[PDB]
Amino acid sequence: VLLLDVTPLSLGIETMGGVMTTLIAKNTTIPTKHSQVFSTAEDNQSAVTIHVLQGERKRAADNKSLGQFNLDGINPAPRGMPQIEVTFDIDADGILHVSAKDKNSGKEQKITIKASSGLNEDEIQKMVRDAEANAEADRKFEELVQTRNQGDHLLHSTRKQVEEAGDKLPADDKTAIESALTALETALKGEDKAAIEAKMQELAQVSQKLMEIA
Amino acid sequence: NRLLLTG
Repeated sequence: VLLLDVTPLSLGIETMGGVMTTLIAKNTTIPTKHSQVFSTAEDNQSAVTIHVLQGERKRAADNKSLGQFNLDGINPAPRGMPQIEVTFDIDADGILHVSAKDKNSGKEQKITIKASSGLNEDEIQKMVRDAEANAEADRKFEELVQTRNQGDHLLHSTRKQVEEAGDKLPADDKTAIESALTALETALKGEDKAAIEAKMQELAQVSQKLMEIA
Repeated sequence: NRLLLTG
């Protein structure tokens, strides 16, 4: 055949740290359906926000928002535990159905997005061009977010571990850990990946006894 | 690893 219908740009959702994660790649023939299981970004979350995105950039804010919805009623649990199945299905008339369902609670939400939604032909060409011209900066942003998400989880794990080790943790180590936490939290806000990793290292250095308690 | 969603 010399012609067929595709979805012209990648579709997916925003994940922890403001990244676009793709569920359906650009130029995939329609109809088509793809699912992926996600979890929660922090301990004790009872909801997730599904922000639907069209485009080829790694920063979620640089793609086109198609809409969003919340999935609520998740039993609060340790980060990474809930299994949230997200499904994107585009039918033959180009209408996109996105759903998310929490396996444990059985709660589900969805949205329907009309086929005329999203970017037009010139914006599609520009999105492809801009992704190409900014490829190196986007890979660097993805690397930074990976390191921020690890630093963020180490910040929360450490505070939890300080808690679990009440008085067992010497007073002076608590003080040193707390200062290193502050420094890590500051580095996470910046955009220098090595600086964040360096603060995680410095925190590991004062956490030796904290680790022994575990 | 598994990707994560905020609240």
